[PDB]
Amino acid sequence: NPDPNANPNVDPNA
Amino acid sequence: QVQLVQSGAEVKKPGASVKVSCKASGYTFTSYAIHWVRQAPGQRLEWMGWIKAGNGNTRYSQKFQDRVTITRDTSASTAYMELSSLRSEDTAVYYCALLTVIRQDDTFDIWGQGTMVTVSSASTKGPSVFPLAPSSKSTSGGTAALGCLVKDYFPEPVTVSWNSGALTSGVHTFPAVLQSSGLYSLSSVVTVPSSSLGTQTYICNVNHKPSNTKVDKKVEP
Amino acid sequence: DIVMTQSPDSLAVSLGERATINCKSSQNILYSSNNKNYLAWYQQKPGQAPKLLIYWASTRESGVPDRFSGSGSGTDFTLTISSLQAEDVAVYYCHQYYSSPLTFGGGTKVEIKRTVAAPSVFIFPPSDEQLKSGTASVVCLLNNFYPREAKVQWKVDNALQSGNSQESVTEQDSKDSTYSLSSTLTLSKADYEKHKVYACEVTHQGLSSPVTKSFNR
Repeated sequence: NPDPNANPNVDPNA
Repeated sequence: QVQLVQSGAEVKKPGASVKVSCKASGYTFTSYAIHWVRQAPGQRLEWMGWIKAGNGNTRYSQKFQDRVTITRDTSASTAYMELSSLRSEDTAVYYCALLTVIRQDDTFDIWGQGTMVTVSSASTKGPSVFPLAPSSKSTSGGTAALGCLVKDYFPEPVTVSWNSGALTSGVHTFPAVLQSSGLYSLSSVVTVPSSSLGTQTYICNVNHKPSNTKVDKKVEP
Repeated sequence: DIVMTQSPDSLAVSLGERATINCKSSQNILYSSNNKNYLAWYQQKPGQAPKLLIYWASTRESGVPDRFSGSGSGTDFTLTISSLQAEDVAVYYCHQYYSSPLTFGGGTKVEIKRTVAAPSVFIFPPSDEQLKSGTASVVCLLNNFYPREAKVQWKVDNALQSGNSQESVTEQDSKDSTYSLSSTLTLSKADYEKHKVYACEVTHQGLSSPVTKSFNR
């Protein structure tokens, strides 16, 4: 799974 | 018009510390995460860490996690990066960036202009500017060269414009070279019609911010 | 830690032909839960900060020309520039944001192949001003030429100089794709005034015979 705190600026759903 | 604006170039001694500011304007400062990315001479982009500008919370790369400190001041819309126990390998350009702000409401990506940090015991020195004078005489080709030699400065960089930014076409500002003496030197040239010489006015604007030297030199044939 | 490996490290194509840049992640960066590959492409032109072109491996950033397209999936990705413009000269990076730490590739320097162009040669004597301070800097300029390789030889009263000069060449021009070169010869004032004829001799692919620019002190 992606680490969603790799870059907090990324919203993975859009 | 979303802008990130970093503090000027610095020279710091081995083992010392450096602090680089990153002023972020044009958007809600607490909304996004500001990252710090550096790039060594001839080397790749290297992520160092981010800070959530609202939270104040951080993540640092493992490589830097015992040496780097990222802070923010919301009232001053400013992020800061501090790097301790400097080594010459840390000589680099440091950037702040709003990296990949991905949203359905616009995806954007915005970098600072970058900050040159030189790790060196050597002193700070302002450059001398000398004219690179053209010939007013009329040739079978019709074009003259002119310029300014920007000589004996440390650390990098220097910035050069012509006529307060009015003259960009034809301009060549060369990468500085490190002289045997330890000081940098570069030249900035431009090619113009020979007719413009006696009439048009040419001034190189030289700014070396680590020594707060600012020189304007009118170059005459 | 995901490492990013790009190939080739530099390529040179003539204007209007495609530039193909490849990038591999050491691990998968496809998220099967949302079917998105966590890859990005940046173009970084000399003196400037990187600029985003592509995200989610294949979505174009607002404002990016259509000749820029990204493809691939999982662990193999490619930046394709369908018709290389003069101004596309830069180093290009791929970038993963699947896992922390965020990492970039090593860069692909993308440069234009074009026809030969001889340089324009100019020689600058040192200013009187500088000579007050006891040093002499003689500058030879080669302007907007191609290919990049050039030979500058300083001759002083027709004696070939060695060890006493420094060169620097600009990046490739974003309009006509040429290069310009500086050669600076530095002498003490005493070594300057003991000679008369100062000359740089330029050899280059564009000059069937080398070009000598000269002055008398």
